[PDB]
Amino acid sequence: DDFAYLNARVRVRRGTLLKESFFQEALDLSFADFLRLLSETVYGGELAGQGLPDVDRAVLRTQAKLVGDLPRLVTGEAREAVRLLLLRNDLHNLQALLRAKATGRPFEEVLLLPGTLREEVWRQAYEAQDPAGMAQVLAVPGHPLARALRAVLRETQDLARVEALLAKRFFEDVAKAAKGLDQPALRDYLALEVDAENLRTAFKLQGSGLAPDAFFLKGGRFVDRVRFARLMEGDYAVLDELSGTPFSGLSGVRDLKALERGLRCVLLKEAKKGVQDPLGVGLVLAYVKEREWEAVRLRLLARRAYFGLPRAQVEEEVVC
Amino acid sequence: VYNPPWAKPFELLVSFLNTPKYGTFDPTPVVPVFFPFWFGMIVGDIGYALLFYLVGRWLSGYVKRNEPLVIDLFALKLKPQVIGKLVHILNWMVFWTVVWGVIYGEFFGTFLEHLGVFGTPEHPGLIPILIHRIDTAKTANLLILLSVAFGVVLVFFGLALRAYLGLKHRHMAHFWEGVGYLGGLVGVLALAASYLGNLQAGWLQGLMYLGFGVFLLAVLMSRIWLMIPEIFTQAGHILSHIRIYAVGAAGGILAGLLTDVGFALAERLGLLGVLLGLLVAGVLHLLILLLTTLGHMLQPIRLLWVEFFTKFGFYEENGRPYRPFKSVREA
Amino acid sequence: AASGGLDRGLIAVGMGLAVGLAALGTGVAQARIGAAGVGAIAEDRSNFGTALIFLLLPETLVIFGLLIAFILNGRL
Amino acid sequence: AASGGLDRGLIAVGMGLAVGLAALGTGVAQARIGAAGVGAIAEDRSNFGTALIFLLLPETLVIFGLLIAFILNGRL
Amino acid sequence: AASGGLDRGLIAVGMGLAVGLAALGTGVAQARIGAAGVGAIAEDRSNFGTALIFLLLPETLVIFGLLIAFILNGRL
Amino acid sequence: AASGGLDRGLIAVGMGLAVGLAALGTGVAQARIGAAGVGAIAEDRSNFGTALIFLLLPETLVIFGLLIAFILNGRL
Amino acid sequence: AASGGLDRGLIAVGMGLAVGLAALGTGVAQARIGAAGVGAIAEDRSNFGTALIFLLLPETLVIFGLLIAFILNGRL
Amino acid sequence: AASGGLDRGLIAVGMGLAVGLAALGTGVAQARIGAAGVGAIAEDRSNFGTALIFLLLPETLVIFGLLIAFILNGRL
Amino acid sequence: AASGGLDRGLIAVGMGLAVGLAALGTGVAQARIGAAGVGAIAEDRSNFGTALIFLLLPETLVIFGLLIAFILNGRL
Amino acid sequence: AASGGLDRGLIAVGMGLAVGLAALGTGVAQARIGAAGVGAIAEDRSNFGTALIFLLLPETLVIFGLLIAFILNGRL
Amino acid sequence: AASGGLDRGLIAVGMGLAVGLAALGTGVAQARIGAAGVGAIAEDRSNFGTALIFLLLPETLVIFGLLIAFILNGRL
Amino acid sequence: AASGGLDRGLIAVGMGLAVGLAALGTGVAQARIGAAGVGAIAEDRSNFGTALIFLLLPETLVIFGLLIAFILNGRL
Amino acid sequence: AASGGLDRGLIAVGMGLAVGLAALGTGVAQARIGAAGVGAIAEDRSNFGTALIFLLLPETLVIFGLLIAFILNGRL
Amino acid sequence: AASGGLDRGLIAVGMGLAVGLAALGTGVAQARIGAAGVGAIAEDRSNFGTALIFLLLPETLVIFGLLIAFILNGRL
Repeated sequence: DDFAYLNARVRVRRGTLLKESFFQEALDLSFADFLRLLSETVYGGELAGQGLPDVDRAVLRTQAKLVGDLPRLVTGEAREAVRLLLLRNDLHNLQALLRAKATGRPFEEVLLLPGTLREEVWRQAYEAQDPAGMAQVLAVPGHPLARALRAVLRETQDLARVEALLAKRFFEDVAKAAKGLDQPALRDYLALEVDAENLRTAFKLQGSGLAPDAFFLKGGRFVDRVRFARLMEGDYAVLDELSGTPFSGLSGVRDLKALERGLRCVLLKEAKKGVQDPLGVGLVLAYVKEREWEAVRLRLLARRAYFGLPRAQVEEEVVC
Repeated sequence: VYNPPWAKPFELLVSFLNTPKYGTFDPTPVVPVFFPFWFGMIVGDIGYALLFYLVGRWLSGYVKRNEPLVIDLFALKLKPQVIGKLVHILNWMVFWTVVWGVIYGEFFGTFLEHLGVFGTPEHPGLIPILIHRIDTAKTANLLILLSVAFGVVLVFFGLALRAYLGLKHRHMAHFWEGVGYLGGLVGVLALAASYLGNLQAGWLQGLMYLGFGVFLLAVLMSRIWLMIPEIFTQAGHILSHIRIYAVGAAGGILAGLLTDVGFALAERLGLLGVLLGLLVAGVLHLLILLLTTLGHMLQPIRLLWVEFFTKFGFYEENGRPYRPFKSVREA
Repeated sequence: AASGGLDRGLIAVGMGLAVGLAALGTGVAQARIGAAGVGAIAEDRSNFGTALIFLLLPETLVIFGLLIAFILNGRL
Repeated sequence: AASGGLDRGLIAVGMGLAVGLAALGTGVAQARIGAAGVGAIAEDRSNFGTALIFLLLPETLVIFGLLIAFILNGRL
Repeated sequence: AASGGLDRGLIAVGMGLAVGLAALGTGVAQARIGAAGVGAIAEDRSNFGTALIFLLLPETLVIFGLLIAFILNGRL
Repeated sequence: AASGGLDRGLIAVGMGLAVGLAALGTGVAQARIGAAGVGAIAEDRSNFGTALIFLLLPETLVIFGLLIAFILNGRL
Repeated sequence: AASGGLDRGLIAVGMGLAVGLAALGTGVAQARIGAAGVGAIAEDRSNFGTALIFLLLPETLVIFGLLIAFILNGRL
Repeated sequence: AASGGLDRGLIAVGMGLAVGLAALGTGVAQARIGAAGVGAIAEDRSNFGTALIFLLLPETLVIFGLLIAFILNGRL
Repeated sequence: AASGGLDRGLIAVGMGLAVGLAALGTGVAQARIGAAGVGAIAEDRSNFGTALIFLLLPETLVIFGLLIAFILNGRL
Repeated sequence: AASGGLDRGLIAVGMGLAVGLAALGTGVAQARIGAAGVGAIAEDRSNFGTALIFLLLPETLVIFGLLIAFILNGRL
Repeated sequence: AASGGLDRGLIAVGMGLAVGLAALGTGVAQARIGAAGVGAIAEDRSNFGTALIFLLLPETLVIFGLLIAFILNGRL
Repeated sequence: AASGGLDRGLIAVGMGLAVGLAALGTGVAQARIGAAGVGAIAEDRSNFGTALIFLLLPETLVIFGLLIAFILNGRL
Repeated sequence: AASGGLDRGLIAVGMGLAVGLAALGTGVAQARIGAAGVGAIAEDRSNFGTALIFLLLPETLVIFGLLIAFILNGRL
Repeated sequence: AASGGLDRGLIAVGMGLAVGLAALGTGVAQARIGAAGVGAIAEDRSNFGTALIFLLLPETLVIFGLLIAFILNGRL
């Protein structure tokens, strides 16, 4: 056993969190007040001062310290889990890098998030020449993403496919690793995470009109291949088969935006459940998720003030 | 670009002596240091040690009778071929390993044959080494105590080299550390001796202990050293030499005593027919024997590594130029 | 002093088992919750009422043995 | 207490195990379940009585031993 | 009491073992399941009725010893 | 049993362990598997039955023994 | 059997440990697999015949003890 | 054989320990691998030869007990 | 004390379980709660008071045996 | 002999434990490792040789039990 | 001497257990905190003076056994 | 056969335990670490020796058990 | 040591407990702190010293056993 | 050799714990630290010597028990 140490610290970190009324207040504020308001709250303590970019950058940097260095600090299951989150940031970074490399668009042109894998690794990764080499750079830290690339490489070594098939392959990989990781809530969440991803994937790629089979992500349980197929045909009645599911507000939805809105919140309510997680990481995950939802909002509301946008413009999107 | 056995891998280590880093002496020693004991854990018998030649003869002759092997010099393989050509230096040492190893088995069968020495037959109608008796506590005791000695050599060899470390790399810190621990030693020898002789010291040289304990801490104190506590842990190490050697004997000995239940007996009581009803098992025992012996040798080197990578003569150690010892000694 | 019998000797064993097994049990009971509490304190006096009352509960297990031990002993 | 008893030594043995074994079992039972009880502060305000009830339950086991002890006892 | 009462003691020892061994088992059974239990209230308040189904179960094992003592009984 | 012969008390003693140890095993078995149970109702309402019948399985070790205890019951 | 024989009491202990020890091992075994079990069933009733062949294994351990209990006995 | 000595009664006792303890070793071994097992219908139908040998492996422990028992009654 | 009266050793032994078992319990208990505490300290200089105030609780377990020892000892 | 020395019974009790203890250690060694492979093995059919070779070293323990058991056999 | 009392044996026996059992409790207490420590200095260089006092405590559990050792066996 | 008194059985008994406990220890040491070992192979056929190199170290214990057993032997 | 006489055996008993238990207690303490340690080498390269320094504190436990065992010795 | 005086059995029996307890303690000790290393090796080849030595460290603990086992025989 032992999440004790994690748990106490994170609870201390949870102290820096804001009132709901912040997000409400923000609805009507000016930019100067926006700056003041953020600067008085925890991302604000590295706020780069005046201006919208300062906000975005602060949000990133604040998460960089509060989340980004967490996985290292022993290496039990949970520690791996934190590693997975930060690894998603890496995965994007990698994709971007791949594209940069691929598109004849040099080293300079990429900038990346915090993660388990960090600047120097990336710098090497870019600076690795061959697609074989890139995957081998990934072998430097050793990750299911590492594994995913090497596996992806066997057939093909060029960006677009590599990425597509990788993403699919990767999510399959995460799933297995996750079967080996044994928080029941996360196990359920993974299946649902799979499902959510399918719903949105199906949604964006609907009107391709194609088979479910080309990109049916797997581990669905409010979803299966047929539903996927159906939705891809245009069919929102797939969403209307939602009935008693966690995803229940997605019924009556027709558009992707609204779909996403519902999803983000559904996943959020579930994500918030893990609170006083015994092994901490329900709670840590939740703390993270909330920080996101908060973070997103800081930025939204920031734009709203900054550009002098209507209240009604964010009013939709600040509520879960 | 734009004697002979003893010389052969060592000859290649002469060059590796010559790579510098410091005035303290460099990697090389390992290969000539290992050999007698390396071979000398192997202390078998007709069915244990003494058939391992056939395998060596399958590295210079080969096999036919199952699937495939053709020439070990041409090292064709299931997993890197290449290596097999390279490790001819090792092929020599292995052919030698078995040959000498067989021989301390044959030392063993002096004392597990001959009717005056033990109740054992000189050469019977069954097979040598027949109703085994080195197991017997008193006989055994000697073989155990035999193991102890090689461990003593190692205590000296390592700390002496530390005193050389500071001597020739010039660090007083290293010098005093390596030297200083020997200040303790006379008293350590006292404490063992009072039980080893049951008497000698520890109450004789135990008055000398009272002065021996201070001498230690003098130059450990000259470095100042808040880093005193460690000296307990050093006490674990001595005993370790014994234990590792002890097992190298004991597991060895056990192995030879397993040929009783391999080839003199294992169902009924094994005479010359039920004996060969044990031969149903007998062929098997060879392959089982093969498995374990891979295990055995690695304790020595582990043992050696305790000393080496306490930087007692070696500048590979946790990295540092020169490369993993695994790779190093083989030429 | 004393110079008693077998009766005292058996009861001393079970006197020990009752308290010891329970004492250990309370400690384990305490270990999971006790670890759990701590963040709440840093944050909250509002949770101080919880912390103070909550931790207490397992502890009854020890008491049963000790009351039986008080009546038994003095001639144990 | 008092005079010994060879018979008493036999009665005494099975008495202790009931009390002891259960006491250990209750403590472990409480630690994990107890851990669910701190969790309750998170889950609901509605649940708070439950958080207590959950913490409460195991302790009965030791007591089962004590009634069997009551018949065995009186042999002091 | 006295010797030649050792049999009444022998039946007394074996009564205890049934009760103690099971009791330890009951506590462990309770520990994981009680920890689990909180999730049901969230899932449904009706599943609190399920939570009610959750709690009981291991303790029957102890009951088996008393019935067995009973079918025999009182020859002690 | 009687207050008489020791042996019947012994045969009963070693019987008691049979039930007690099997019970101890049942309790651990029940603790992990039972815990798994809170999800099951969620997993399906139909699966609430699967989970419950599944949970049953370790518990068998004791039951054959009561039948057996009865075939014994009289031979002492 | 009244005061049953000297053989009969000794064998009666040593048979019991055979079943009991094996049983404890069975319980731990069942706990891990049972915990594991729950998703597969959820996915398929259909696999259940295979599943019926998979699940089985730990239960044998107790049976061996019973066999030991039968062979010694038959001696009253 | 016969209704025999305490010494013989002791060899009869010990026949059981051999069997109970090894059986427990088999169960724990089976338990971890069994837990992994549940995936397999999902994992790889291909593994049916692998699954068939893997589950088999711990089981060697029990056989050792029967032989030592087999000789014991032949040397009662 | 020495080779003398039968009782004093007999009373002395059973005392020990209380102290030892509970002492073991204190260490484990301290180890989880303590494990939580250090992170609160690590971050927070302010928590050096909170942490100290929490840390204490398990040590009582040890004490129960020792009090039982204070009155008991000297019958020796 | 067949009703030989006092010794034979004393040793005969302990005999089973040798077989058992080793059996238990091997089983645990097997359990974690057997599980550990499982995707990698599934994938590498070639590795049907690799796994087949990998497992062996703890298994040596069982054989040790036979070594002590034979030396025991001949003094029985 | 040439015989040591049953009384001498009793004082002699428990003393080692007192120190050993408690020692395990200290070791585990140290183990979690020490491990926790490894992150804690590394980042918190600031914690190091505090840390240097902070860790120390658990060893006292052994000492109690030792005081109990001081009385027990000088009379042997 | 060869025999003695009560004394030979005592030496024989404690000898086995030395041997048993270490084997048990060997299995546990190897199981966590062994489980840990695997990845290097999985990934790397070239690296394969390191995983093998990991397994050995606890097995030395079994031999220490032999060493102590041997001195007890030969005087048996 | 020595030949016949109960006493050397009584002193010998507690000598063993002292060494075995303590030696074990130190190892467990080393085991968590050591486990954290593998990171330390990274954490700073400097922190390699820190990890080394950490290990010392549990290690005292073994030494304690040796002193009390010594106290039993020296008695001829 | 053969049969002994009163002494031999006590030391010989008791011998097994000295060796067994430390050896077992080392194996578990090894199981966490040993487990910890492997991720580190793969990643950080440089740290490997340290890891290798980590596995060594508990093993001294064992050596002392065997040493105590030798001394007991030495004036015997």
